[PDB]
Amino acid sequence: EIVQLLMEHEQTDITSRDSRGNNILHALVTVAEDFKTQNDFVKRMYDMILLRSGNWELETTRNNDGLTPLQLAAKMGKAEILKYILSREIKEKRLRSLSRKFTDWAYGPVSSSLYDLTNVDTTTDNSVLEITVYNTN
Amino acid sequence: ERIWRLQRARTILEFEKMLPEWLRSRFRMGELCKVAEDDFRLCLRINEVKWTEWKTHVSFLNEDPGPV
Amino acid sequence: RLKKRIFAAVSEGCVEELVELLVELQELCRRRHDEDVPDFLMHKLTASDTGKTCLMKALLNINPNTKEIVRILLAFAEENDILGRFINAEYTEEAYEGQTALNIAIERRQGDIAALLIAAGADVNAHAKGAFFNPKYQHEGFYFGETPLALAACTNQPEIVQLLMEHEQTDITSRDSRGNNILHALVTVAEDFKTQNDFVKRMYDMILLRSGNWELETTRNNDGLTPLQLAAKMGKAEILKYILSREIKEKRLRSLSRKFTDWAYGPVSSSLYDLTNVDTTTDNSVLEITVYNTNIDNRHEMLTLEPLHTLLHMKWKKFAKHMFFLSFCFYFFYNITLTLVSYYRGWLQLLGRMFVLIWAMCISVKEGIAIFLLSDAWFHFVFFIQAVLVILSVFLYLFAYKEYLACLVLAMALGWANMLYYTRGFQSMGMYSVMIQKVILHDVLKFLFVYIVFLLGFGVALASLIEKCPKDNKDCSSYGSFSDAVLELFKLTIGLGDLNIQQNSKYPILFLFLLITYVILTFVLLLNMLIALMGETVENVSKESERIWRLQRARTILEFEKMLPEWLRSRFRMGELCKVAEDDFRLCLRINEVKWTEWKTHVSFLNEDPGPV
Repeated sequence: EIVQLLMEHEQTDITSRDSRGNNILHALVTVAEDFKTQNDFVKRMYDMILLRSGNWELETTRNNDGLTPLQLAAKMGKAEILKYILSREIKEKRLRSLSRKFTDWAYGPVSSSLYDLTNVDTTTDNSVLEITVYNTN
Repeated sequence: ERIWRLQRARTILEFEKMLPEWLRSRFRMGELCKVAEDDFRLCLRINEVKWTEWKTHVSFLNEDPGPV
Repeated sequence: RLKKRIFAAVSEGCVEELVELLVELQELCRRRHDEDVPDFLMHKLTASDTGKTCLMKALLNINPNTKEIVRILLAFAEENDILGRFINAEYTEEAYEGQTALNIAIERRQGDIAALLIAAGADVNAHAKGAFFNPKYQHEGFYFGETPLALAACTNQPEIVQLLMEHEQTDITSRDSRGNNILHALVTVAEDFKTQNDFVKRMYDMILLRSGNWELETTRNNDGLTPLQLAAKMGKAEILKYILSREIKEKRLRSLSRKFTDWAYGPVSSSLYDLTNVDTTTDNSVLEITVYNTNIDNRHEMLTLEPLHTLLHMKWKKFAKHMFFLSFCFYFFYNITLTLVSYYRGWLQLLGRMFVLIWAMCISVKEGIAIFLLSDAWFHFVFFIQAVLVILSVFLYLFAYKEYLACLVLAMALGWANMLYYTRGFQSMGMYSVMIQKVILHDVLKFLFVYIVFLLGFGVALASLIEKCPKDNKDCSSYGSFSDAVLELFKLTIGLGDLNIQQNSKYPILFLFLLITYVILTFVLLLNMLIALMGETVENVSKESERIWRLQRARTILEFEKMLPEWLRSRFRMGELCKVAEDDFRLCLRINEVKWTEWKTHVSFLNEDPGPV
């Protein structure tokens, strides 16, 4: 409720980067320990905050470490939040762009889902897959 | 298995790092798709069969449901 | 211009008013034409590229106001007398051929629109015969028997199935391009319980009770199979359990049942299963189909069904036990005569050689027929190798060759190893032998490959250290030849060798170090094969052993039944003839059951007097 109130207020800046560089979504990624511990509220607030701002700005920002929240949820061992991010089927036709999982055709039980590979494939530097594989921490 | 598949991923990415740019561009996985009007992006196609949840498919890109 | 406007207004459906004005503009355009008005109106209202109509586009793209849009489209078509030619149109595309608006509305769970279209003169027998609907690969399409009815049945839409069945024009016996009727399609679409939640069984029951006839289960597809045989060839177990066990309560539809209770006095009840196309009397029966295919990997769930299981037990109790023991005795005497010959190598020898040459030809012919007809068949290959070696040895014995004896014992030593085959009879020994087979296939070869490469790696090393010559004494030169060194290492892993510091080498310390490392690596390798064995066997060799053993037993039982002649089959023909319903006499199988949990009044029963007679 307070998040709705803070977001509704005009003076609020959702893109506010703190001293560490982390915006709100980075912070939620740092605070996403597990399911058995938290009962999975961080995922819902990620969805809420990102749908209240229909833009790619927040997931596009890089912290002072040089990482998007997608890359941070991989460098840090946050799996539920990453499963949410990499698999998104948004129903609202207005906010269809923010999705990363798309169903280009389904005739019945069959459905061909269409995932996205912008910063996941190894084309870009320090992608998600390199981050997952090349760390033992 | 959890260590084996992980070593395999490491080796696969190592060999992909060994290659030159043009063979990467040849073996570049994924297909370019128009997800939404004015957006063209790389994507990966995965076919799924689900019997438990029935619904009307409102959200979909291609009107003609088939491979092309 | 106009056409794109119509299709876009139908897809988006922002308002039916801008559709009404647009259709009025199209009426104004059409009023100019005197004749050929329907054809032009369709061509302007239909996409000629794919054969897609505005009604189909409106249906594909669902929105809350679609019912109104559809009504508007239908009333317009009725006004200009194109309704029948308008609804029943279909794609000219190669992949989407036959797809109509009705299949689309059924694909998207629209019950009211389907009723409106059927009432408006829609073709309910529209066959969607295309590459998408009749694919080669499962990921590229969706097969549902190529009809609206079967589509509604497979997608769990029972109200529409009732509507399609109630309509007079509908043909339930409609065979598609593949030959499959609706029940065949339901059999192809019955993956499992955990995946589907068991709706296909209910729709099978519904559709077969709505048509009180044997027609549907009697039809054969172009592959030459009834749905009963197809649910067995394909690995569909829930649907088959339903079919083979049917207790219908309705006295009118009693004939369609296959499970009958001829008497029950209380918890006791003698159920009476049916054996028309299940027993091996008819060609390609259910039981042959279940047993003689490896493609399924579900055959344990298939054969634990009741009539098949009891048939196999009865066929064992009657004749297959005796034939198995008999073949065991023949092979026993055969290999014992072979051993007497090999140990004592004229009259008894000649007679034994004659009997061996006689029986080996029989085994060779059986193995050749079995291989031509074709890890379950390894035994046949090994028997064939044995018979080949034996006949070669008996051939070479007449001539003055020396290598006959090498051909002899290598069969004999193999022959006893084949007696493991006949350990399949005993349950304990059968599971034991199948465990030997699975272990020698899975785990031991891993150990042996690593051990062999370690032998061939350390042996050349230890031999190279002995590059110094024997210097007038071969006994000083141990590990000299590569073969001798490998042999000493094979001694050493067991405990037979003689570990010792070498005197003929230049670096005895390195020799000893390599040899100790060899021992330790062999030890840890043994330890790890033991680990992986213990890890994989739990819940595998306890279950999969029996699941393979009973399956081999079913295969052998049916093999021996195939060996017999017609008259002994007619003698041992299991089952008793019974009158299930007035004018029906059929083979059946009697199974007595005792059930205490469910109490009820036994209304449905054949014999009034509840007792054996």
